[PDB]
Amino acid sequence: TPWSGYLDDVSAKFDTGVDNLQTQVTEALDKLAAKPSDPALLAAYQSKLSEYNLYRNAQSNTVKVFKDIDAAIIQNFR
Amino acid sequence: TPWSGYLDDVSAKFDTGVDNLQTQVTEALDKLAAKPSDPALLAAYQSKLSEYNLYRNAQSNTVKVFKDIDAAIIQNFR
Amino acid sequence: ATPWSGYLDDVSAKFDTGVDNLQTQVTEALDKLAAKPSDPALLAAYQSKLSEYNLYRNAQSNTVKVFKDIDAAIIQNFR
Amino acid sequence: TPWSGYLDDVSAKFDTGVDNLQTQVTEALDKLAAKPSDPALLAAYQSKLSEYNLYRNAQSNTVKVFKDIDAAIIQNFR
Amino acid sequence: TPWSGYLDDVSAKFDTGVDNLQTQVTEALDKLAAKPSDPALLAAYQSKLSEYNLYRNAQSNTVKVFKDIDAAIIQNFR
Amino acid sequence: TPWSGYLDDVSAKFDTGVDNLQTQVTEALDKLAAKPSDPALLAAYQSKLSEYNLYRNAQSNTVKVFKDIDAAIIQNFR
Amino acid sequence: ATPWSGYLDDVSAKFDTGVDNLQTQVTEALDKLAAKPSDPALLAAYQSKLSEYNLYRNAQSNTVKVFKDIDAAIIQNFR
Amino acid sequence: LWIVDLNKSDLERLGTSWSGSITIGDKLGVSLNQSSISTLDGSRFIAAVNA
Amino acid sequence: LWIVDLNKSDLERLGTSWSGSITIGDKLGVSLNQSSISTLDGSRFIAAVNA
Amino acid sequence: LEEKKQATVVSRPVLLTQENVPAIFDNNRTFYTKLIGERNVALEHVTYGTM
Repeated sequence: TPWSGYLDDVSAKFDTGVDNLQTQVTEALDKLAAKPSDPALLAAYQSKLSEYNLYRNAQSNTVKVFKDIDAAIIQNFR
Repeated sequence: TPWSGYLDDVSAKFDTGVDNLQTQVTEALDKLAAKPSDPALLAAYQSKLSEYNLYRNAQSNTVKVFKDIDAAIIQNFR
Repeated sequence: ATPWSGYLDDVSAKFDTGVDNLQTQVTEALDKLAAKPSDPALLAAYQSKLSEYNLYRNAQSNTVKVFKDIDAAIIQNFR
Repeated sequence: TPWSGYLDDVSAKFDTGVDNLQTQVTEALDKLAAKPSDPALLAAYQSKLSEYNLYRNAQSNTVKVFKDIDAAIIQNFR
Repeated sequence: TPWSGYLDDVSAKFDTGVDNLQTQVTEALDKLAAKPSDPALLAAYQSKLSEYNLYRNAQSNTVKVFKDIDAAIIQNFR
Repeated sequence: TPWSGYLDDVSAKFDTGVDNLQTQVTEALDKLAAKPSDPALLAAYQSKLSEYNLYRNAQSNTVKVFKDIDAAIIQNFR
Repeated sequence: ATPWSGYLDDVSAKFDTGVDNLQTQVTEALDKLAAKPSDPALLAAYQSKLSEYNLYRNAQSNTVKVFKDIDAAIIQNFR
Repeated sequence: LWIVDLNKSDLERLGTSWSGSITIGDKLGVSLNQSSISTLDGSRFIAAVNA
Repeated sequence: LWIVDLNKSDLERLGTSWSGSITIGDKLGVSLNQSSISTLDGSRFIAAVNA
Repeated sequence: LEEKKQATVVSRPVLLTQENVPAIFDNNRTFYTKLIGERNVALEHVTYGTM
């Protein structure tokens, strides 16, 4: 029912793309915090935190580019 | 009120994860200082100081990484 | 007597009244850390507080500018 | 239901590569502990511990190098 | 409250592996010291103290090796 | 064939330049994972992965420079 | 009146007034030790003093840089 | 103006799920109901229960 | 012009909160008013007193 | 593996209107389900809506 724009669609595609990563990173961080030195927990966490960093970067840069493609057209109506 | 941010809530995880290490280290050192030549005590202190070192490293590295994830997004509003 | 506040002032104030206490927490942290710089318990806390402060100020400024440019673009069409 | 990225795949390749080493090390230590003074046990553990150390290093360095590539490609969208 | 890390879990594995040596040596010492120059006592004492030395060395070296494996993995978080 | 632009042609020149690296780099990994402690394997993988790194960075930077030339010309049609 | 000092000046000086006398204690111990280099009680003192001085000067310079960046990011948005 | 809301619900789940894989003599890998075989070395099957 | 402001207030807080845990056989864990996993040495309670 | 499923959903909207007067009714609601392993606190939900 609520209104969602084109940029919301573009953004949402990533969220529904990375199905579970948001929960995986949280639980992997709690499992690490319980034993801050265990080679398997460190090796798991390094992966999940890296995947998260890349996900948030690609999402925000894409939305920025589309915003500029639109503003460049609206300017010509004048 | 104890206002805490996201980074604060991250950092606090490790403090609650290492339930007692902070006190344990201090006590182990307190007793070892009285009798430096007891190996049963040296062996204890080596382990506690190792645990402490690894805990403080992991904590400050994780906080640093989330700072960069946030700053990158903020930059794109313009 | 009391300040006239516009709209941008309201936007900035939302952040100022959002971080209830950080403004002073940062200063207290600094005071004690500077008193005893070699304590990792002090250091580990100050790092967090300072980072939160940086992000807060940055977001506040970037937001204000965007609203400024929307208003400017609308006003231009009056002519 | 799991979810895995590309760095996840790269990492898991090493785990599925070394079939059993993670159990082998734990059992070699397990028996050594019962008789620390035996040469055959010491000689076996010396090998396994080394294989394990090199395994974990090569894993983490590869995952970093890939993360550094992706982070440099995404930068060029904006 | 009696929190223990993974390095602790490893050290204690030796301490609970050599069931009694810590008391056995303490007894043999006092026996020998009470009536030195007894070949029966000297022969036993030599063995106990000799292997106690190996036990302590093996334990401390194992812990240091693990510590540096973890520190190396943590360094790649950044 | 599908429609391909000038930037696509430029991009593809690299891929078709490095005929086989795209897969050599994967086979090298599959082998090295089998015995992570073989220096003959490590010495090869280091090279392949360095080559891959330089390839992808040159690719992206070139694409961006041509995007900014075209955008600068298109701006003046008005 | 007193030489003009800004915010960064008043931040840097906080550390100096935090470590009340360290600046002297370091040179004192250094001279005592240089008087008799082979004395363990002097060596064990100077190790501690010099470590403290290093940590202090380092954390000072990093904090001043962070507070420069926070300002420059805001000033840029005026235009 | 009277506004009224009423809601009732019943939920029940019971039984077990079986899955797993076993290495047989360095001869064959066999697996049941794994959607992409994790191919654990040695053997153990797992039965997961909820009620 | 006269402006007057008067204020009075009275506050009291008093009592305790309890929580804790026990491990038996190392095979069954029991915990009391804990929103978190427990380290299973057990026999560990806290009484927080305010007055 | 063999599996079977059956589902059934009945909905009634009711609206009062005068003659010749246009009217609208609009509603939406969310239904949640408790995921397994409640220590692993999570929910799933869906929204149904009709106009």
